Amino acid sequence: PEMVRQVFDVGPRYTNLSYIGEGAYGMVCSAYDNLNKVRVAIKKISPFEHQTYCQRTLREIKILLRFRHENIIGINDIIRAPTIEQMKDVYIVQDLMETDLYKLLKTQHLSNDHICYFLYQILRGLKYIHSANVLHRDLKPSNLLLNTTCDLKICDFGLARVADPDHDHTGFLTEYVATRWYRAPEIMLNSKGYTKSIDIWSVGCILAEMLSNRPIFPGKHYLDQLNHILGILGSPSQEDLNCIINLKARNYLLSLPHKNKVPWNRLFPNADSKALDLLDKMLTFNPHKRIEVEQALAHPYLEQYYDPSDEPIAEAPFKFDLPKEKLKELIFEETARFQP
Ligand SMILES: [N-]=[N+]=NC[C@H]1O[C@@H](n2c(Br)nc3c(N)ncnc32)[C@H](O)[C@@H]1O
Repeated sequence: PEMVRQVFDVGPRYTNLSYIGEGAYGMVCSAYDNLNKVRVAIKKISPFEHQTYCQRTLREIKILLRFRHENIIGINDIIRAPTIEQMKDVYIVQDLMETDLYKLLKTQHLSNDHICYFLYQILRGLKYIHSANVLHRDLKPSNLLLNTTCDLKICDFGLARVADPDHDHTGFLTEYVATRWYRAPEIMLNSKGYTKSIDIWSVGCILAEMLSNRPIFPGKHYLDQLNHILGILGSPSQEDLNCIINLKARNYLLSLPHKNKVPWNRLFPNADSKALDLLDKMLTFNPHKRIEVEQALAHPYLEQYYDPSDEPIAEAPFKFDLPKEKLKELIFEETARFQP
């Protein structure tokens, strides 16, 4: 098998490999697709030793194979051994994307037109995801891929879940949903992250980050995150507190000194006022008052792009959400369509 930086066993269809990046149990390379005569991205995944890894791998594969949308990364092919016994790794082949929003924001200032276009594409993809009754649950710049013409595709559904609002409530300081900086305040207070509003919060954080090239709520650790959120939004209203029945959560908030809201236009003096209005509606403390994806698409900031007839929804929503060996068998089965 061809080697990179580690076995990268993808031939003969895919050749001329170039290292792109790595992970805890995989590696990403670019490669030439000899059938389609174009270069592609290939992700090597080696999840079989660990149950949790098998879970995330199965979620990613099952969701992406079922979704078909311009703003969601597709799976073009899956490479693996012909038998379960011989299967040690799985390679997911995808469209080759020039960069991601994390990398881009490290060195590039976005024009207002780019911010608007990117946000439109994120929400368009998210509308489809939510219409399938699915929560992405880890939206952040590194999970937004971009090609050389700024087409944006949402990736990494390994942490996704089927929405379950009737079972969202939980206690204080227990939950661990999303990546820290993109995590909604309620995750720390009383939410398991089983409602669509969790994703809208993350999009708001991404919007803020596009406006300034710095994360808006840069918590230094899990417990610090709420400090940053409240430091900008200010103290929640009585009405918003009244919505939190859990006493540990409500009393924590009541114990804090009063904090004033910091106006968005002071944080972002160069920003389009319509962007800031939308930002405020996504970064609303009360998840019940928080703007929903279809409302966000219809906001004046996005008027140049908005067209509900060209913002498709899923044909077939997911209706509902085991040892690593069953999981391996399921991954083997889910990937069979691509054999030989
Ligand atoms: N592990 N992982 N490696 C992370 C690197 O792979 C990059 N990457 C991913 Br994930 N998918 C990609 C794709 N379809 N095309 C190009 N680069 C990609 C990503 O931007 C990051 O740089």
